[PDB]
Amino acid sequence: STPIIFYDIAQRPPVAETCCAPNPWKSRLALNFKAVPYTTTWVKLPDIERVCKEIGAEPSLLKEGKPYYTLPIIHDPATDSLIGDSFDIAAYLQRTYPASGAGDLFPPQKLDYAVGRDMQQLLFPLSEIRASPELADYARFNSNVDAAFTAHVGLMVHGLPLDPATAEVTKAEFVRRAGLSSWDDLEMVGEARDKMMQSFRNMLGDLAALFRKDASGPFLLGQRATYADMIVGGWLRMMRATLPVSEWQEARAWHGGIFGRLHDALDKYAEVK
Repeated sequence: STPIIFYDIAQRPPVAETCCAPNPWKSRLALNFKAVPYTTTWVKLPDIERVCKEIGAEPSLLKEGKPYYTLPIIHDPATDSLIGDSFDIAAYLQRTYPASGAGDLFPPQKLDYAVGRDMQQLLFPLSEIRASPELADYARFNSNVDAAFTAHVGLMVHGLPLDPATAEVTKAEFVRRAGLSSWDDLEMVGEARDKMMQSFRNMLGDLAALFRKDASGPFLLGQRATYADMIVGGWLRMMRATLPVSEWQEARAWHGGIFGRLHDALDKYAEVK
């Protein structure tokens, strides 16, 4: 009678079928993989706040210097811990339940994606803190993947669920906030969308190199899943929920079908309990 409480973002009813926030999906995949009992509290919030909690920039390494929590949040009665931030949640789960579920979320592996892309901050660090060894490669991958998908999030904006009673009003505030004239701008249509789609496909191409290397299965380590697969997998769950049907089908099929097969392989961990 003490399961983990998992705070997730309520979308449109039925909340279990419409959930689309990428960071909560990452943690949900990790929780299901670890087979640790949890229950979901579905947080209701107005448009704009919900968009902000869903995507939208973190305040700007170690939680011992962060006074804040982003969603998802877990309360674990077993240790009376309260943890925000998907990455800290995955780390906590593996530290606290190392032998439970499907195995180890964080085995040693090479995550050579976007190496050197952060050169400006390596020369000029915003903090000499954290970089918790053993996890440093996974934390860097999480940061880089998040930045790469966030650079393409305009493709998913049309599909971000809005309350039909406030939708028109919130649409009219986002435009204005931006110096724009239409919701068609922002939402992205026509040539700007075509160019973003091509960029997105190129971005997934670089990411796909890592999932190609061990071709014996869809995960980075072949048939063995890790948290790094779930970092990407959470964004795929958001894409599935928010891209137009035709565009999700194209993206599933780019690069010989790599991300389609990864998405399908994560189905076993994707139960919305």
